[PDB]
Parts: sequence; structure tokens; C-alpha cells
Amino acid sequence: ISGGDAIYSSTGRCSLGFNVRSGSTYYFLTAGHCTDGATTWWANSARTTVLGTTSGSSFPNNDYGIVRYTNTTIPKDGTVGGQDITSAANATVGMAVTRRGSTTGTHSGSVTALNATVNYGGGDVVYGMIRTNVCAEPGDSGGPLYSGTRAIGLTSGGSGNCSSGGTTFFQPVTEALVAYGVSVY
Amino acid sequence: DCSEYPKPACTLEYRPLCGSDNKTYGNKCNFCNAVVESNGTLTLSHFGKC
Repeated sequence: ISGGDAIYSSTGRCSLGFNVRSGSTYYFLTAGHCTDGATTWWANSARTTVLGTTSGSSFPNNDYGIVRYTNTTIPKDGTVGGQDITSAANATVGMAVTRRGSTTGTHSGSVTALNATVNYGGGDVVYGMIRTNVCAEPGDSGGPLYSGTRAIGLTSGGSGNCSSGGTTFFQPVTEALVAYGVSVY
Repeated sequence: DCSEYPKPACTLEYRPLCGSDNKTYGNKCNFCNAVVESNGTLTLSHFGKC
């Protein structure tokens, strides 16, 4: 299982962000709004292949969560689809980036603004987000935003769609890696 | 209840709803945005995929 693949909770479907680790403990990052209220995650819609259990969640304000792998057999690739990921970097305005999600697959575009505030309503406000012109649609939450071999962000939310064009906001991944003391591999 | 809409953006978890237009809407925020866009013409057929 790698970045962009579907992940299922008790309520719905998100995408795996990045596989990460601390020493010998393997985890995956995803969106905070996916891990909020979620306990167990599975790799299929039938909920027959376990992935692991939520270890942390930060949403709203931020939008990142982390799941601890409990599955011993499943391969935990340090990639996004076939793509190698070797470091984490900060987004910059003008940076060409790529997103992978479980609904839309892979889409590319550029960072158009940093530190954006996104108000999802009901008091669910997120701050410090990366704005891009890449599309995304439901199911794509938590998927990776990368640039060549660099990990940049996790999909949070957006407007529009892949057919007409959209705007998508991502949580900077460096903030998550620091919060949990984990690293990409 | 799409009273709190429209919204400039939606989170993107998948929890489907089926519109009266026979389109599966990926989540309630996407569905309510489409109701607004339709000027209240679109309605919910049932929960889950169409």
C-alpha cells in the first residue's frame, strides 16, 4: 500500500498520505478530518484487511492524523503510487506539485499561495494551508502532494472538480512529521 | 439542511449521497453546494451511491 491508495474507516473513504516511521514503528499520515472519530482503518471496502489504528489527530486548526500499522504482512512502500519519496520540503509559491488520491488518481499543478485560512464551517477552520490549482474530489482527502521525490502536503479540501478545474488546499507535511517525531523513508 | 451553504470549500472524505439528478455526490458538502447552484431544484433521493 502506498501514498494515494484508498483507506477505509467506519464512516468512509480517504486516501493514504505518506508511509512514515519512527525507529521500527511504521505509521501512515492522512488528513485530520479523516482520523477524527475514526479508530480502525482497513485497506478494502469489505473491511477485511486491517491496516491499523489511529494514534493521533489534529483537526480543525491543523488537518493531519497518523495511523499506526497493526498489519504485519501488507507491504508499506515509501512511495506515492510507483514514485519514490526521499525527503520532505516546504512548499513555495510557483512550485510544480502533484497530488494522488483514491478517487481521481494523479493530477498536477502549482502552489499559488501559502498560509491560507479555509473555513469549512461549523467552526471548522484550518489555518496555514497551501493553496494550489490542482483539482481533487471526495475520497481524495489525505492523499499526498509531492514534488519529484519530495513530500510536500496532505490533501485537506477544495472546490471545483477535475472536469472543470478546482482549487485544493493542503496541510504542510513538515508540520505533521515534527508533531509526531516521524520521518519519510 | 443546506442552510449553512454555500461554502467556499469542502473537506474531501467520501460518504456518498444520491441526488434527484441520479448523480452520486461524494459527501454532504459537495451535495449542498450543488443544491445551492441549482437554486434549490436538486433534492436528495437516498443515502449512499446512486
